[PDB]
Amino acid sequence: ETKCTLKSFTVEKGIYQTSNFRVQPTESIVRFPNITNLCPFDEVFNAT
Amino acid sequence: LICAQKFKGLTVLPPLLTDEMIAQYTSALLAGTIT
Amino acid sequence: DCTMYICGDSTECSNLLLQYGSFCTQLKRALTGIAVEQDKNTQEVFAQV
Amino acid sequence: NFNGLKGTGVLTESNKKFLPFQQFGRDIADTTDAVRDPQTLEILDITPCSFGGVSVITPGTNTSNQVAVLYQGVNCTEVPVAIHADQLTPTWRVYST
Ligand SMILES: *[C@@H]1O[C@H](CO)[C@@H](O)[C@H](O)[C@H]1NC(C)=O
Ligand SMILES: *[C@@H]1O[C@H](CO)[C@@H](O)[C@H](O)[C@H]1NC(C)=O
Ligand SMILES: *[C@@H]1O[C@H](CO)[C@@H](O)[C@H](O)[C@H]1NC(C)=O
Ligand SMILES: *[C@@H]1O[C@H](CO)[C@@H](O)[C@H](O)[C@H]1NC(C)=O
Repeated sequence: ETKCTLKSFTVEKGIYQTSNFRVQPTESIVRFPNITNLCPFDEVFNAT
Repeated sequence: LICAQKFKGLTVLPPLLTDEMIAQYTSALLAGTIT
Repeated sequence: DCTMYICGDSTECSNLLLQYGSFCTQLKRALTGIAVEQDKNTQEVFAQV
Repeated sequence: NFNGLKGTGVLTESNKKFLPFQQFGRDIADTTDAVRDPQTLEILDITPCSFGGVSVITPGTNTSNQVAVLYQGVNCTEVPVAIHADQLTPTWRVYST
């Protein structure tokens, strides 16, 4: 990982700071408020 | 709290010389000049 | 650390930061030199004997 | 995605006490950090993931290839969790415990 950050194949002695270079692409969730507030669609669509 | 919200990639690295070793440095300086 | 500061955890933001590239390497390396100079400052000020 | 809030993070149970009307939550840096679950009305805290980087202690590549790794300030009873070492390759987990 510190070979990748320096972009060199030989690294001298000392302390370095590496990048992340690691990944774990996760899933997603979407929570939005409870749906209740129904419509009078049944009234217009269903009748006699 | 002081450094809580500022972990958006910013960090405050601690000094390499701690406060007690600097105290011994100053103690040596003061113990050499008085003798 | 740029990948954290300039934008939070996000794949495409880092992907497009790759195009800019070396500014970050120059910016991180700019601050480090400062930190090492601070340590050297304290070392040379206090450690005479 | 809560109530039109877009972001990335890890959600955990929180401790702050809101008001009956207040919903969001903002920190000093003016970013969302606490969000109330729309359906069941508790409070969840948002924390960053993916610890950005570590510091490797290595000698010259002339001598050898064994290295040490320093974690910045983290108490290491949870570095297997903080690093998320479970998903790492087995080579990394040598330096994880
Ligand atoms: C490895 O050793 C050679 C000869 O001793 C030297 O020229 C070179 O700089 C060294 N490389 C390091 C220490 O990374
Ligand atoms: C949504 O449904 C759950 C389960 O029936 C219920 O407990 C909750 O109260 C509903 N949402 C609202 C806003 O009432
Ligand atoms: C209308 O009536 C039909 C048959 O009775 C039923 O299947 C349907 O669910 C009702 N509502 C709508 C909106 O069509
Ligand atoms: C790290 O956590 C353990 C477990 O709570 C605790 O015993 C230890 O003192 C902690 N270390 C520091 C430096 O606080």
